[PDB]
Amino acid sequence: LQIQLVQSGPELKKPGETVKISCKASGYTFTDYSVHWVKQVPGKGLKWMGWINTETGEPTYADDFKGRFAFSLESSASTAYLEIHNLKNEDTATYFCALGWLHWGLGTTLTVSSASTKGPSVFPLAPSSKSTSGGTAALGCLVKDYFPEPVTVSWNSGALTSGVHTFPAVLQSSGLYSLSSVVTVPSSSLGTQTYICNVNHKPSNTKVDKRVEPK
Amino acid sequence: LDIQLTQSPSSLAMSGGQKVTMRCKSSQSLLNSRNERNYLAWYQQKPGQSPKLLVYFASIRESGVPDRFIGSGSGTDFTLTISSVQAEDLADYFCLQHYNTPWTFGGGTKLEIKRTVAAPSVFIFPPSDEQLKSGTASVVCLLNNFYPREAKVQWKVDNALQSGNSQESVTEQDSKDSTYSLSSTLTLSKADYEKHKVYACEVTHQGLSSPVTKSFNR
Repeated sequence: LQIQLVQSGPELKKPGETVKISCKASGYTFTDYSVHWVKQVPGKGLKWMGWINTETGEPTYADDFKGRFAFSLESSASTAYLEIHNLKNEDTATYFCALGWLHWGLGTTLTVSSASTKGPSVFPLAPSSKSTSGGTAALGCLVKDYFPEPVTVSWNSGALTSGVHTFPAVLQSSGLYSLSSVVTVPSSSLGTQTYICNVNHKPSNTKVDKRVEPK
Repeated sequence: LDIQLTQSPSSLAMSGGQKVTMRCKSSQSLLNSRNERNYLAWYQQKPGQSPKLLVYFASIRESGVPDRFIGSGSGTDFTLTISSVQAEDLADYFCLQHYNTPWTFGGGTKLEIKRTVAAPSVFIFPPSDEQLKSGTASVVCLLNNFYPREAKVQWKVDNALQSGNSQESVTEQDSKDSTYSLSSTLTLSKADYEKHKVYACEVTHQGLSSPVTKSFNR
């Protein structure tokens, strides 16, 4: 069996609010391993927050996390929870549940900000005689004016991955983010192949599919 | 006080096939006299992923981990070696002590891959009709699959060098060919965009014999 720790999705919260993040365990005996929580700040530094005993439900907190943090579990659902109350700017981070040192979950990205959520506008980057290098053409999608991070982009529902480049977002003076995703393909094939970018911004339930074709 | 883990070096650039040595020094001994085990683990965190266990109890390689990864050391001084580094080994590496609570982590070592010069392919993209309707024009210039990262991108509009209206973004290194890609985006109001005809990005890079310009006409 493959150990799986599925965590809840990216969230944006305002200062002072409460958030509850889940870690659902499958592929192993839940009561066999304690569940630890680790905070990774955007800078990538890691901080161990404490752990919860899955047999008894008893949590233990690291000193820095005694106050606004609560670990709990739901036995019947093999699920561990991290609840943070009175959220502060410094709580912005990715939070991992982990089976001690053995296995990390995929993490939950939390942003704490007074700014409103904003879904992206998605525009085609259309191939042409000037996005043509040798017999290679480039095309893509511009994903503009969203908040907060992150946003996911795929091509042809995951079927197109070769040569795909999805750029780190830039911060605009407006406080909104923007990025592009591009791909290179044969220029000879632009009339017969179909290229769709799939953009998902979970913090705003925005999903868009944009077909990209020569202008 | 808490056990402190010092990782060195904090960044390493190595070419494929070189031996990589990363160090983790603990303020306090991680050797459990009760177990003769060293309570240190090494992780690899590749771009955009969660940490993966490479080595546990200092020297025991995790199942599935390539044998080029070797953990060693004891007490206060530990080492993770990659006998022959591969392109896909591009990652942040960090150590974890779980000898005593609170568990603590090293600061990490970022492993970057050195490779031969690779020239960028350059492409330019006009703004879409949909966006212009909206009141803005984003013009994107793409530099694809190049090395090293050092590159100069200049925007010229009707032959006039632009300043102050563009932003660049560079990708993480590619895990297969160790190259970078870069985007430069020029953003104008629709009004300003329609004031000019020729939009060009000029790219300077050591893989190019001289600067390459890509352009279109509005």
